Amino acid sequence: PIVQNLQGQMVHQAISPRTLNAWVKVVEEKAFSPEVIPMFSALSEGATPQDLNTMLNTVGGHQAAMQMLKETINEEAAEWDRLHPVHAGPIAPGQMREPRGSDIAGTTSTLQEQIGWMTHNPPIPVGEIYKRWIILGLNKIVRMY
Ligand SMILES: Cc1ccc(NC(=O)NCCSCc2ccc(CN(C)C)o2)cc1Cl
Ligand SMILES: [Cl-]
Ligand SMILES: [Zn+2]
Ligand SMILES: [Zn+2]
Repeated sequence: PIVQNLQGQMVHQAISPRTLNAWVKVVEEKAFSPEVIPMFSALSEGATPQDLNTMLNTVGGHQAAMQMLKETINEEAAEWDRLHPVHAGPIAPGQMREPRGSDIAGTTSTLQEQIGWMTHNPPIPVGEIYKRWIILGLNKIVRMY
């Protein structure tokens, strides 16, 4: 995740193993319950897309639900691309590129790119956008029970 230190410096840290442990244990108990969503949010403050994928990777023990979640993510990514069809290059040299859907979902962007977006002034909040997609997916599943 990205944390803000006392001088206002944004600092990246790898995801905590204790956070992953808690997430797995949560999901063991509340997998198809509405509580899984606020628990996911509670455990992903400042998360990068890479962090979120690491979290999802740890609970990949149920195809039907994870398959549903991945389908929702792909749907939301396609929708992003429809609203933001990316350009061949950035506006000028030195500028970051605008993220595609797969950049937001962390499959075609590097951690360094994610950090660059998230620590931009103001932030290009790719972790929060991805979180929204994941939450839409989790909501589908709890309805799917
Ligand atoms: C969102 C999410 C929620 C949960 C999980 N994992 C798990 O549920 N593992 C335990 C498996 S339950 C077993 C199960 C399969 C089907 C049914 C219900 N049928 C009888 C309708 O009952 C992963 C994600 Cl990604
Ligand atoms: Cl990376
Ligand atoms: Zn452009
Ligand atoms: Zn800028």
